[PDB]
Amino acid sequence: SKNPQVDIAEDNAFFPSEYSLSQYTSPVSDLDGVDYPKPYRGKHKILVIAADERYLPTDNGKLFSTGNHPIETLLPLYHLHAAGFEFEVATISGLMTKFEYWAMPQKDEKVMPFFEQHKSLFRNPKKLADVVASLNADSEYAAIFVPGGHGALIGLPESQDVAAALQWAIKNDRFVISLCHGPAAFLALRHGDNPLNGYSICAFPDAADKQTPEIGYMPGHLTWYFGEELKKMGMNIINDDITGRVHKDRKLLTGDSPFAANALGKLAAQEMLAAY
Amino acid sequence: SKNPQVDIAEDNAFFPSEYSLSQYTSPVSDLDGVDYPKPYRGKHKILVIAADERYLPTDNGKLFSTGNHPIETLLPLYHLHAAGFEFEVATISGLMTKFEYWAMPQKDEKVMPFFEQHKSLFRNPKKLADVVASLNADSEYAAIFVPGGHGALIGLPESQDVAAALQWAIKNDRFVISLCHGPAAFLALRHGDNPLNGYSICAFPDAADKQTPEIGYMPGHLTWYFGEELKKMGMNIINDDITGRVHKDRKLLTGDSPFAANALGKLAAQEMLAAY
Repeated sequence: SKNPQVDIAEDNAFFPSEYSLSQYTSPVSDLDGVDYPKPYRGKHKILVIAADERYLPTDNGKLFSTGNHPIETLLPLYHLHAAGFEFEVATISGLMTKFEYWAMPQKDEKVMPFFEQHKSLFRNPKKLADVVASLNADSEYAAIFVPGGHGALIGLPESQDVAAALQWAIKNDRFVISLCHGPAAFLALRHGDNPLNGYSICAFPDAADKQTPEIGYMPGHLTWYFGEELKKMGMNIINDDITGRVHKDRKLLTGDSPFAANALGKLAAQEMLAAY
Repeated sequence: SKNPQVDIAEDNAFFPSEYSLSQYTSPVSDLDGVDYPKPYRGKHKILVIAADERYLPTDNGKLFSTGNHPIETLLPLYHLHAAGFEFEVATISGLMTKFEYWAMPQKDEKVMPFFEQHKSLFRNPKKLADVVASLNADSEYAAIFVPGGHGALIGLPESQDVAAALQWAIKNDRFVISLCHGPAAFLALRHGDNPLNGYSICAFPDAADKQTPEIGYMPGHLTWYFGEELKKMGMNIINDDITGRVHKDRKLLTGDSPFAANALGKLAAQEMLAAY
């Protein structure tokens, strides 16, 4: 079935079709290379900038019931966690993180407990402007993580706060991690001062969510395409399709989809393990 | 069956009898009041001083296969974790933590994942002397946790390092948490300078492990009784029996057995949540 599914909680909102839900999600994740015997004992923690809105408006007025992608959020954080790095969630507003539970790997003996044990952190997130105002060369963060999910497409791309946050990190030689539509957040720098210019990155292809609606993943088409906007902001998007590969470009680690979440996690842990 | 059980790994070592193993352990724990919506976002982490030796010598030459008690180690750490506080394990030697796996709640859907996700921290612990040498009024610890298990009876009670560590905490108004035979570690102050003098505490009763061997919990009797030694060091031990109750005495939070692990955890989280 490729028909979008009603989300009774909102006026004209829809979840992904049964066909696509089984096409791109699973009751169990690919969590894999969690081998880290010499864990980081420092004090630096990953800063996770998440989405506080679940509904994204499409071309036909219907709302898309999205949010942050669990796999893209939890797999990386899982590896980074087991590697000794703790994480602190923040939202532009401070409202709770909005997840796409339809892509949550219920029935995963490792990912769910991990989630349950850090749920409060997403539920009672910090307001990004508070975090930003305390940012100094000594801020103990080590990296900013912007997880995927169409939710990242709302809010973050026009946030003066996500901008500052990012400029602070690249300025202070910190890592920046992201995947799926998360880089759409980098668009918050398009209005002058873009320390993320000539950086190569791999994200979700515009051509991908150009067609996904043809199978009901979305109740309609996107109002715009973040991919080409990044191209105009001077960033290089490696992939033109969905391949599940991840790329490293001097502290900038990224992936193109739920398919690259595990690899992006290993790449992150192993790379920061070395830096710290 | 009250007969001690051979531990083929050591010369004349024995695990607790089947009767006592079912008397004092369970495949599932009492982990309970894990309700913490406003978690600590600071940087202070609990400092866990654990045992690096598994075998304790008894009155009859037989070795007792003990170590750190999982429940007394993991329940408190579980609550403190979900409350936003991270922990860092240390051993006098730096050798891996030695647990009493015969008391590990295999089959516990929450405690085992928690364990698995922080196993490395116990496996590759830090050497307490290294931690001590960096201790200053700014050390970001907030509390020192000395978990129970007869393992705490070996090494720690004569450690110049556990002593310094403890003096540093009470001096710097930090918390000190412990249960079972863990307070036996406080005996490391008996030789002058005991900021733990007139403090009341509840621990495992001498009379308890005076009789436990009568059912095979231990292959023999203890070479000495830490309980009375604490009494002589000027500390007040509330309980005279095993009751599973926990006590608070100005930053000193303690419990008397595996039975008080959950409560000691709630008391710890809730009390530090307030201090931080």
